Amino acid sequence: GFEFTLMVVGESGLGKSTLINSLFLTDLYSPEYPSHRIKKTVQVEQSKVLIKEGGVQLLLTIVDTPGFGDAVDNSNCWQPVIDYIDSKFEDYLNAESRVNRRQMPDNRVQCCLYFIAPSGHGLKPLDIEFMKRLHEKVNIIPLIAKADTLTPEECQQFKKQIMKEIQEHKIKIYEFKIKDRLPLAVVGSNTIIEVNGKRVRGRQYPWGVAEVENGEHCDFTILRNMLIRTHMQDLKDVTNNVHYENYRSRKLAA
Amino acid sequence: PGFEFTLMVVGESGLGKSTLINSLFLTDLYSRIKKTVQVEQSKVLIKEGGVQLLLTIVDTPGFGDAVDNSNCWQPVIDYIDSKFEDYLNAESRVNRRQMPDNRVQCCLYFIAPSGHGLKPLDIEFMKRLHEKVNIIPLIAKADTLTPEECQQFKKQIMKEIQEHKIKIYEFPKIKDRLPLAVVGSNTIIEVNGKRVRGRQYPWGVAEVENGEHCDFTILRNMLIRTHMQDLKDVTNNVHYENYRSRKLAAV
Ligand SMILES: Nc1nc2c(ncn2[C@@H]2O[C@H](COP(=O)(O)OP(=O)(O)O)[C@@H](O)[C@H]2O)c(=O)[nH]1
Ligand SMILES: Nc1nc2c(ncn2[C@@H]2O[C@H](COP(=O)(O)OP(=O)(O)O)[C@@H](O)[C@H]2O)c(=O)[nH]1
Ligand SMILES: [Mg+2]
Ligand SMILES: [Mg+2]
Repeated sequence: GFEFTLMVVGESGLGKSTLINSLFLTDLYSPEYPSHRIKKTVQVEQSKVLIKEGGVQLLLTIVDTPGFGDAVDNSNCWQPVIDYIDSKFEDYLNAESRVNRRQMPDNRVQCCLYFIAPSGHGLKPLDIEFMKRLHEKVNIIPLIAKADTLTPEECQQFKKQIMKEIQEHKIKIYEFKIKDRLPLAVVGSNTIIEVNGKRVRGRQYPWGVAEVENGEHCDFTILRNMLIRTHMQDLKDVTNNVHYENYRSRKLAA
Repeated sequence: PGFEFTLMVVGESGLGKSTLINSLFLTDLYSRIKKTVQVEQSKVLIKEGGVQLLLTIVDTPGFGDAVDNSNCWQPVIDYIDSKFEDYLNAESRVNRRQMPDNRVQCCLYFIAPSGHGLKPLDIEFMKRLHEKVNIIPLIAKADTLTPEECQQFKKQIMKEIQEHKIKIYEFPKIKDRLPLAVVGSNTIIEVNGKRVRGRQYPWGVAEVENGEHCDFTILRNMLIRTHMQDLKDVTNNVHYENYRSRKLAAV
């Protein structure tokens, strides 16, 4: 087998559930059921996705954070995400410090997808604060959400502006060309529609169909391929040898 | 004689607000530190033939854009109520001949096309301003939504407006398709022989003036055509008078 812990962060309604379902071919999320307005906070939610393909089975933990960025006042909304991540480091540090450390559960967060709203301008203040405060605790993959809302020229200018701001703020996102088109701009959909004679997943508008697996429409295929067993391993290795060790060295030095 | 009108625009940055205003006049008229809502205004004078339309556009840059948006409605309230206060003081003078009218007569509130419902900040703003100004809610960047999603999202929004007893502007016919879902662009693309304004994607063009694609043409006909007067009348006869009564009763 093989295990992996993926965290999802972003405002409500940025296509996060649809993208997760699109990457892993799941139907993991329930509809919004009724009944209005009670102040929102970031709540950590875990799903276990056990995907069996005949022996090569993947055990995937999806850590969602509904409420992030959704209140009128989003002050310190990163803090519950820090608390969850750092608590997993602490659990690991305590487990490996035991005299009899045979068992060893590993729940450290190995990747964080951060969804950027496709405004077409730049990063929001909350985007900068979240990434600047988490980039040394977890592997951040920033994503331009709902990328079918950008024309190609708008998308290109928006990618460039975002990368300009990540550099200006000395933000260290996860690094593996693919770097030429960061951040990845994704479209998600499990809806099948026939475009020409081929059935493909994508989003049906009156004027045409944005295709999830068309590399000229979005970077979904790049992202899915980046999240397979071999590239998951490097995400695990950096979590362990960089983020965990940095946390461990900091706590022990005190 | 001409004609004057004061239009306020409110919403998060990057919702196509400047673009939509440009589209309404077929011309491109626009476009780690904490930022506050500033209220700003500029004038747009349209002179066609012998008649002038003098439009004041009141913008609110910074609205809904910060990490902490607490009380970001207050600078909008302060501005609107101060125009009521100016009008009250001007018509109370013994000599009231010259009579400025800067009261805000319409407020376009742009809703991000999430596909779910209203955000808490949307409820707060509308609930706190709906008796001070004519609010027209607008689904921004409506090419973000499939038709099914758009219909679902409109119905969800209207349920919540009713739930929070919000009173949006009563248009005096296409009342079942609220809120209006708009698309903005002055870019010209040739589609199937006819040249139209729209947004070019690799898979097709969303057309600003095509009514099966969005509700821009409905918004344009309401605002541009002199349904402006009805918005004026409601501003003076209801919003202003409600203000005025409240101020005077406390004397
Ligand atoms: N334009 C666009 N809409 C999307 C995309 N993915 C999902 N949606 C729609 O966005 C709405 C919210 O999607 P959801 O997955 O629940 O987003 P979440 O709240 O962040 O989990 C739904 O109506 C989806 O059909 C996308 O890639 N582009
Ligand atoms: N998808 C979509 N994008 C739009 C629309 N109108 C404008 N945009 C794009 O959204 C980005 C921001 O538009 P802008 O008018 O500056 O929004 P503002 O900040 O609210 O004024 C620009 O790249 C526009 O081209 C629309 O109706 N749909
Ligand atoms: Mg979801
Ligand atoms: Mg603007």
